[PDB]
Amino acid sequence: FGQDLGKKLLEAAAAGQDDEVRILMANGADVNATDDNGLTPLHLAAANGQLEIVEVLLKNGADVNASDSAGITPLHLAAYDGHLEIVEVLLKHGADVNAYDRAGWTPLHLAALSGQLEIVEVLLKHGADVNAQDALGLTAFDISINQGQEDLAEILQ
Amino acid sequence: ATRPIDGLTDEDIREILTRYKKIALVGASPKPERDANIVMKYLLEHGYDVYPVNPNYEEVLGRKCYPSVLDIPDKVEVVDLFVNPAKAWRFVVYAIKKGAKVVWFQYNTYYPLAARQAGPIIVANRCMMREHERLLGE
Ligand SMILES: CC(C)(COP(=O)(O)OP(=O)(O)OC[C@H]1O[C@@H](n2cnc3c(N)ncnc32)[C@H](O)[C@@H]1OP(=O)(O)O)[C@@H](O)C(=O)NCCC(=O)NCCS
Ligand SMILES: CN(CC(=O)O)C(N)=O
Repeated sequence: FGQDLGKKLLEAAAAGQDDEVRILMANGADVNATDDNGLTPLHLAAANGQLEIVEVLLKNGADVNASDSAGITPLHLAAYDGHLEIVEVLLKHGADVNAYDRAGWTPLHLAALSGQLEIVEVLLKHGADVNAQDALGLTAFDISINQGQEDLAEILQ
Repeated sequence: ATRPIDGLTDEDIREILTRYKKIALVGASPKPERDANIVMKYLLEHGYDVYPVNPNYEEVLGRKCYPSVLDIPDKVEVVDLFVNPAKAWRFVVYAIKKGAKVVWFQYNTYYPLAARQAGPIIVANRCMMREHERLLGE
C-alpha cells in the first residue's frame, strides 16, 4: 500500500534513519511520495540536515526541484536551516538557485534572513540573483541591512 | 543556537507564561525521544492545561489528543509547536482562526512564512519549559 509506505518514508527521511530508508525503498516506497501539502522525503531530509539520506534519495530519482503548495523547495529549507553540505549537493544535482516561494523569497533571501554567510557565498557563486525582489520589494541585501548584519550585506550588494 | 529569533523581552515572555494557561501542543507524542513528550510532562506538572494535537494518536500522556487545533473544543490561548520547519509555519493561520493569542516555535521549527501570515504574538526559537525554568523556576 503506497500511502502507508510513503508516510513511513517521509518519517524515516525526516528522522535520519538511514537504514530504515533503504529498507522502505527496497520494499516499494516511492522517493517522490508527497504528504497532504506536497512535501516530499527530500524536503524533510534537507530541512533536518540528513545529508546521507539526501544523497540516496537523489540517486534514486527524487525531484530536486519539487515544490510544496507554498512553493517551498528542498533548497529553500536547506538554506534557511543552515545546512551547508546539503545546499552544495542540491545545487550540484540541479536545484533551481532562484526558485521563489509564496512570499517571493529565493534561497538567497532565506540565507540572509538566518544570517548564513557561508551559504550566501555559495549561492552567489552559483548564480543567485542578487537583484531578486520578494512580495514587498526587498532584496536579500535589504534584509541583512534591516537585521544589522552589514558584513553579510557587503557581499550581497 | 538557543538564540531567540523573535525580538521579545523577558517581560513579554513572563507575561505570556503567566497570563495564559491553555496550551495546544502540536506534535505531542508518547515517545520519550520526542522533546514534545518531556515538555508536555513539565507543563502538566506546573499547572498548565495541555491539549495534545497529533492525528496519529487518540491520547497522549492521559489527555485526549486531537487531529488539529480547530478540533480542540476547549479555549486555546497558546499554540506550542513541535513539528518540522517545513510544516510548523502553517499553524499561524490555524491559530488565528482558533482565536489563539500566541504561537510558540520550539527549536528547529521556525520558517519565515510564519511572519508574513502574522495578534498573534510569535515566539521563535525558544522552549516553553526552559523559559519557564529561567523566569519562574525555584
Ligand atoms: C520538530 C522535531 C520534532 C522534528 O520533527 P521531525 O523529525 O521532522 O518529524 P515531524 O515534524 O514530521 O513530526 C514530529 C511529530 O509530531 C507529529 N506530526 C507530524 N505532522 C503533524 C501535524 N501536521 N500536525 C500534528 N502533528 C504532526 C508526528 O506524528 C510526530 O510524533 P511521532 O514521532 O510520535 O509520530 C524536532 O526538531 C523537535 O522536537 N524540535 C523542538 C526541540 C525543542 O525545542 N527541545 C527543547 C526542550 S527544552
Ligand atoms: C534547571 N536545570 C538545571 C541544570 O542545567 O543543571 C535543568 N532543568 O536542566
